[PDB]
Amino acid sequence: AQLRILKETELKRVKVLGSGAFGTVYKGIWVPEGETVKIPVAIKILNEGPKANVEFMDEALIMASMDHPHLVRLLGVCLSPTIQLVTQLMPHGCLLEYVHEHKDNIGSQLLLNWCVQIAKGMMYLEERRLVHRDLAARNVLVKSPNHVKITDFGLARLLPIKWMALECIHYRKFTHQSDVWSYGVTIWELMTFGGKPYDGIPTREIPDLLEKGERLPQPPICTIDVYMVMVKCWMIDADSRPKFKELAAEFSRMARDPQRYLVIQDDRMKLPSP
Repeated sequence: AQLRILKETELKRVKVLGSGAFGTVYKGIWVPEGETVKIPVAIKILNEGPKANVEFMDEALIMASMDHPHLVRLLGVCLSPTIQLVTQLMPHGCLLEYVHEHKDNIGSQLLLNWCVQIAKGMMYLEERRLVHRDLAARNVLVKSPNHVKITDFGLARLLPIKWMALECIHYRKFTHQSDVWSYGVTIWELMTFGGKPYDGIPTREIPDLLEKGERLPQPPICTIDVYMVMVKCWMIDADSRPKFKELAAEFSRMARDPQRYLVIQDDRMKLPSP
């Protein structure tokens, strides 16, 4: 496992794509030694703090070692002004923006496929004991319509209430099963085609809401089948929630017959049986 260390001059910004609580993401170009190859790369500049350290390098090397189909790989890092995380550019952008823009041209197959892939990415993370802490549709990027990748895993190891599990809000106990909660919200966002969780509801009223038993509503295009899988991800007991093995297996089984589990309304109406 090898991390690339890039020069400040080897990276050239073009424009801002978006800035979060952690830092800022730049659409940039990367030029390896000489003048032959360029690249379409994304540059994450973290702003405060963390510092060129043995501790930092040790963490960056764990992230550089993360290698999946449905995880974004950390290509390299720059240090000279501040710490900058370098990543291959996903031209389609984040899944959250994608599902809103292509609402009318996304079917049941793709939606169920995204669920399988995100779960698969999370399995890898769980098997390597890396807890993501912040799994959301905005943190899943789009390589191609039928190919999404999870990003920003273990970013708290370097430095989202409505995605967080109740355990994490109160006791800050981040675990693989609290990531399952965030998965349920992530897939809910996908089913609603970019719906804002708990819309019109303040942040400080979320915990008491969840303790009464109230969860996010059944998405219009969901059958009770796929929705009960979601309901399971939001269980009060963390142990009761499904494992990422179970979720992948379930949406895989649903991906075989996709319009049996998601009803998206042609000119003709689609009629569900039970």
